Amino acid sequence: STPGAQQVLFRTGIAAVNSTNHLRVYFQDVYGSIRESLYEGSWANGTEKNVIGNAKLGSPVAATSKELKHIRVYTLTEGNTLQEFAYDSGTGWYNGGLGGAKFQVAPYSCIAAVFLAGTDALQLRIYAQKPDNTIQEYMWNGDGWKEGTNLGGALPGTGIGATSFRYTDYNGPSIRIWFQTDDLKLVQRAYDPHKGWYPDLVTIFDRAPPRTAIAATSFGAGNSSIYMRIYFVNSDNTIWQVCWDHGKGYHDKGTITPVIQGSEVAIISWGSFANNGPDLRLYFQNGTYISAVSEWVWNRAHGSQLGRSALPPA
Amino acid sequence: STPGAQQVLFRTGIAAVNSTNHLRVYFQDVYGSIRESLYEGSWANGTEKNVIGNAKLGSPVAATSKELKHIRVYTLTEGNTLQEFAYDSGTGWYNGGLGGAKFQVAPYSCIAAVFLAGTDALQLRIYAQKPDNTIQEYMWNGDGWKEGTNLGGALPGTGIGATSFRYTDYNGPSIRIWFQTDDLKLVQRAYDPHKGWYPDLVTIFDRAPPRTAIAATSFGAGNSSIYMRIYFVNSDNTIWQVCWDHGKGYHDKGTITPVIQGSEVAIISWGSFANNGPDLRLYFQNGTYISAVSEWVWNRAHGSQLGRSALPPA
Ligand SMILES: CC(=O)N[C@@H]1[C@@H](O[C@@H]2O[C@@H](C)[C@@H](O)[C@@H](O)[C@@H]2O)[C@H](O[C@@H]2O[C@H](CO)[C@H](O)[C@H](O)[C@H]2O[C@@H]2O[C@@H](C)[C@@H](O)[C@@H](O)[C@@H]2O)[C@@H](CO)O[C@@H]1O
Ligand SMILES: CC(=O)N[C@@H]1[C@@H](O[C@@H]2O[C@@H](C)[C@@H](O)[C@@H](O)[C@@H]2O)[C@H](O[C@@H]2O[C@H](CO)[C@H](O)[C@H](O)[C@H]2O[C@@H]2O[C@@H](C)[C@@H](O)[C@@H](O)[C@@H]2O)[C@@H](CO)O[C@@H]1O
Ligand SMILES: CC(=O)N[C@@H]1[C@@H](O[C@@H]2O[C@@H](C)[C@@H](O)[C@@H](O)[C@@H]2O)[C@H](O[C@@H]2O[C@H](CO)[C@H](O)[C@H](O)[C@H]2O[C@@H]2O[C@@H](C)[C@@H](O)[C@@H](O)[C@@H]2O)[C@@H](CO)O[C@@H]1O
Ligand SMILES: CC(=O)N[C@@H]1[C@@H](O)[C@H](O[C@@H]2O[C@H](CO)[C@H](O)[C@H](O)[C@H]2O[C@@H]2O[C@@H](C)[C@@H](O)[C@@H](O)[C@@H]2O)[C@@H](CO)O[C@H]1O
Ligand SMILES: CC(=O)N[C@@H]1[C@@H](O)[C@H](O[C@@H]2O[C@H](CO)[C@H](O)[C@H](O)[C@H]2O[C@@H]2O[C@@H](C)[C@@H](O)[C@@H](O)[C@@H]2O)[C@@H](CO)O[C@H]1O
Ligand SMILES: CC(=O)N[C@@H]1[C@@H](O)[C@H](O[C@@H]2O[C@H](CO)[C@H](O)[C@H](O)[C@H]2O[C@@H]2O[C@@H](C)[C@@H](O)[C@@H](O)[C@@H]2O)[C@@H](CO)O[C@H]1O
Ligand SMILES: CC(=O)N[C@@H]1[C@@H](O)[C@H](O[C@@H]2O[C@H](CO)[C@H](O)[C@H](O)[C@H]2O[C@@H]2O[C@@H](C)[C@@H](O)[C@@H](O)[C@@H]2O)[C@@H](CO)O[C@H]1O
Ligand SMILES: C[C@@H]1O[C@@H](O[C@@H]2[C@@H](O)[C@@H](O)[C@@H](CO)O[C@H]2O)[C@@H](O)[C@H](O)[C@@H]1O
Ligand SMILES: C[C@@H]1O[C@@H](O)[C@@H](O)[C@H](O)[C@@H]1O
Ligand SMILES: C[C@@H]1O[C@@H](O)[C@@H](O)[C@H](O)[C@@H]1O
Repeated sequence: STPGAQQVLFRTGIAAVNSTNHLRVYFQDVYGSIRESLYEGSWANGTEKNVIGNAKLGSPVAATSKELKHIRVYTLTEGNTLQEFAYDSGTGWYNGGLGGAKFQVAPYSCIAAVFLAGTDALQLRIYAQKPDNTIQEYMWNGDGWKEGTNLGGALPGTGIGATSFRYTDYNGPSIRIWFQTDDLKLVQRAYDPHKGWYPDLVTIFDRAPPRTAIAATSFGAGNSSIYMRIYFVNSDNTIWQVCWDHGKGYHDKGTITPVIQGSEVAIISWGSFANNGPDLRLYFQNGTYISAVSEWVWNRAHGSQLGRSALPPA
Repeated sequence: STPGAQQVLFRTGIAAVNSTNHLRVYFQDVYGSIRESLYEGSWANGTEKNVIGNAKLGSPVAATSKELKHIRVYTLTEGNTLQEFAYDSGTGWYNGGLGGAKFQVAPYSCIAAVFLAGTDALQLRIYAQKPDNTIQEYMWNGDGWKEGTNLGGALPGTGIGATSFRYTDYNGPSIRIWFQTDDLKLVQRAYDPHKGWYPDLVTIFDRAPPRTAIAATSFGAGNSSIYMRIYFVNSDNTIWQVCWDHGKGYHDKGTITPVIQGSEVAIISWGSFANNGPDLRLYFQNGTYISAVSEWVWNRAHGSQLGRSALPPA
């Protein structure tokens, strides 16, 4: 190991945001603080000087952004309430309003977050699990934090993935979330402006490890068309990818890369098949320097390859 | 799941002690409190009313006993110092003197603990990992807590298993500990009263997952003879057993039962091959009610079988 990688909590929550290839990665250290590593031409930071807040030990860690002008990072307090670390270009980091709403969730809740796509307005949807084990949506629309739609029961401690996109022929944003049900299947729920939340749960994988990590991305929104990727940790201790491709739907799935037992996962993407893309990056723990966070890369140039072997501070 | 199961921390530390088939099992709840479940002809307790103290979330949990007259449970504080919860018959539960010593360890340290075998005196050896990644022994021999022998370097965040026994032809106790080295091997170190700590590390498993759980027991101590069993979580997400049997040494090894990814493990035994024994019990998480602690059984009559599906509070 290394002294730096020794600072990364084993099975830490991981989240990532980006503006094309300007990347930020959030993780928790062994004392419970949440740190930011970055990629701006090269990898940097992730030290005790790069802490954006503190969270309960073992906390989920989720994030979303509008490019890098606005970033929000979501974690649990000691009292099991949702909280938010916020960055706005020209203000810096501050403790965001979410904490003041005091939304109590299950102690074992995960979190996902999206800014709604296709608008310059700052509109947030956050998803977590209540003590009754239902997935609850929370909303920010300029005018305070409030509860949105409840999306029903899920496996207690399920991972939660989410993405927002805007079809080019639609008048408003779409949302897709994925989570695990009590029968251990992984499923999709969906929101479109004309149908609200579709009533049906779409199974994407028949059987996954209980409480397995779940992360998702989308890219290349066209007219009634989208590309999506969903990642989870399977029973072979590897990340699997499930693919949605326009014209084929959910058509493929298979192993991507090995990880440590119980690794968390984050995914980011940019570009499109139409313009020499997409670019995909996964972050996870595969046991490099024992406890470092590693990267995986997909691009047009080389397809599937390992990336940065060990992120800062390793 | 059940409301009770849901209180149990996912990948909680687990320890157990016994007097023959009178059993106690220790685990951490989602709020960080350590709780006791018990078997006295039937399973009971494990609730918020059976809290014996509080430890940092994710803490290792270790325990040792002299029958059930004296029980000692070891965890880590928020401050990353060793602490102890103590039970003496006639006194009940109290905060033990270990915390007063303020032994600072690595944030990712595990713990093992033994009462030295074959004496009525209360002599304790505790094992943990310091910030420099060396295994340190800490000692209580009646005149306060102090540092004992340093047993050198190990994988940062290694599991630690330990046992004490006293050969019937010896006039002092023996001790064996097991842990993982930087090369991912699982090894034994050994103390006998004539050789002190043997210089050599003996390899018991070529390669195991990083920071895999490690637990050990011994039984049937005779004239320069002993039986030992060591358990860890292998890459196939099962507990594997390694056996020391008198005559054969370290001769056999294989899977026992499936567990969740990154499950912790505890072991207890009683009896011996001479007396229609031994009896073994293993505690672990295998996904029963998602987060419940499960039991595996070995006994002469029926051999290997799953035991209590879900311990209290499940
Ligand atoms: C077609 C294209 O322009 N792709 C770039 C990609 O470069 C391609 O793939 C890499 C692996 C290398 O073979 C290049 O020659 C090839 O063009 C960029 O990746 C960076 O490439 C440079 C060299 O030009 C370095 O290898 C650098 O490490 C690569 O950065 C990667 O992506 C970063 C955003 C981080 O995730 C980093 O850890 C990765 O290694 C990328 C980044 O600009 O952009 C296209 O994909
Ligand atoms: C169930 C349903 O169809 N509700 C919509 C509501 O959608 C909300 O946002 C969507 C994306 C999703 O998260 C739903 O669960 C959630 O209820 C609509 O809310 C507006 O959505 C747009 C983006 O589509 C903006 O975010 C806008 O700020 C939202 O309106 C605000 O929230 C509403 C609940 C109202 O309180 C309104 O006063 C707010 O301005 C609304 C249209 O308002 O339509 C259904 O209620
Ligand atoms: C390396 C070595 O051989 N040291 C011994 C020391 O062994 C200690 O205990 C053993 C089992 C092991 O944990 C070692 O790492 C540790 O240093 C002996 O200590 C005594 O051990 C017996 C049991 O065999 C009793 O536990 C007794 O209380 C111990 O004596 C006390 O501790 C010693 C360090 C002395 O300070 C003594 O005055 C204490 O009463 C001693 C024999 O005393 O011999 C080597 O130091
Ligand atoms: C390509 C480009 O112009 N990128 C900009 C970044 O380089 C800027 O990063 C900020 O740079 C200043 C020094 O000029 C300083 O290093 C700031 O700490 C750094 O901010 C980083 O990026 C932010 C989005 C946050 O994640 C913050 O924690 C980081 O430290 C940023 C400033 O907003 O603008 C980019 O466009
Ligand atoms: C320099 C500047 O004016 N920046 C804008 C912020 O002030 C705005 O943040 C919101 O400001 C209001 C005050 O009217 C209040 O402080 C809100 O808490 C704050 O909202 C934050 O951002 C939201 C998107 C949420 O994440 C909320 O929980 C945060 O606390 C924002 C408007 O979002 O724009 C900045 O540019
Ligand atoms: C079925 C039965 O009663 N078995 C005996 C146990 O009850 C004894 O333990 C103590 O019993 C008293 C009853 O007056 C009371 O229930 C105590 O709480 C109980 O203590 C338990 O055992 C201790 C060793 C600790 O683990 C403690 O936390 C437990 O709650 C035992 C020995 O005292 O003997 C059984 O035969
Ligand atoms: C009735 C009675 O007195 N029983 C003995 C206990 O008092 C002993 O506990 C130790 O007592 C001393 C002197 O008061 C001091 O309080 C110690 O802290 C305490 O030691 C505890 O037990 C040890 C074995 C260690 O675990 C230590 O950290 C604990 O705090 C005990 C131990 O000698 O024996 C009872 O019989
Ligand atoms: C100590 C306990 O051992 C087993 O208990 C058995 C009982 O379930 C019952 O079958 C009787 C039959 O008379 O045999 C016991 O040995 C475990 O099942 C139990 O969980 C305890 O570990
Ligand atoms: C963007 C790429 O899309 C498909 O071609 C998949 O085969 C790859 O894994 C990658 O997700
Ligand atoms: C005590 C028992 O010993 C041998 O029979 C092993 O095959 C069993 O797994 C058990 O350890």
